[PDB]
Amino acid sequence: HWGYGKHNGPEHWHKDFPIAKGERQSPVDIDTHTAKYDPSLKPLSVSYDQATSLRILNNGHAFNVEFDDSQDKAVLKGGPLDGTYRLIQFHFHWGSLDGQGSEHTVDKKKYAAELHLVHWNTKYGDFGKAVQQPDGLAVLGIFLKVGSAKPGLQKVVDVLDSIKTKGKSADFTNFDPRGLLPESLDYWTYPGSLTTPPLLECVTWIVLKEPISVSSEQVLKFRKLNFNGEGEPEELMVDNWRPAQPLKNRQIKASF
Ligand SMILES: [Hg+2]
Ligand SMILES: [Hg+2]
Ligand SMILES: [Zn+2]
Repeated sequence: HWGYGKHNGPEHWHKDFPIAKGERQSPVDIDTHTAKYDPSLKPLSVSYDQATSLRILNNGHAFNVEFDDSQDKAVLKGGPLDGTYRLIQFHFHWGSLDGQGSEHTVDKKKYAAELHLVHWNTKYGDFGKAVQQPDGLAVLGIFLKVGSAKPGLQKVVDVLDSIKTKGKSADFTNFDPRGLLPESLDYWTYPGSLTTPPLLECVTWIVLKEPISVSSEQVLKFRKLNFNGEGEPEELMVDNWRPAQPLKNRQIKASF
């Protein structure tokens, strides 16, 4: 099935998911000189004090940290959004080398990794219903550069051993996502899509301007994961990123 190799890679996705060549595909290169300052855009409202993480699972293309979204416990509001979006899960995209790994680029610059905090619009009732709407999801994108260690990420780094291969999961309670936010909440926003099949065009992207730094050894542990299931030939989970797509008819707005 789809993956990130030379034979089932992003360049092949269109065959099984024609939307791959759609009008609002993600990710994109953020041209900073062309982005438009929009003064009508409100500050982002991140309310994660009551977040309930549940588990971590290796789904064969990334590792997701899943949260309880049966109530308005960890929500996103404000910015270019309308209403309340509940956090369902967070995951990352990383490279084989520190010079690549992010999906979005800034003036063509690529970061070592990119974090995506996935949220769904509560007037649609469930995640499944949300993906069929134009304003169904909100994804908060955070870049990672290699430098100093990020204290708040080590709990995630330490459990990776436990979910090495596809289909493994581990209890992952009391993880606070607040430890992954940069100091500033300045962002860029545009209408896009999921970056993995089914590539549904139901996402409002919010990409923070300020990256968080992680140590070389923290990113190293990400690179130890496997795309393959247990007892299969080992294939390192590396370069699970989709390259930039054409902006086409869209405008990228800046909150600053
Ligand atoms: Hg997958
Ligand atoms: Hg949609
Ligand atoms: Zn993602």
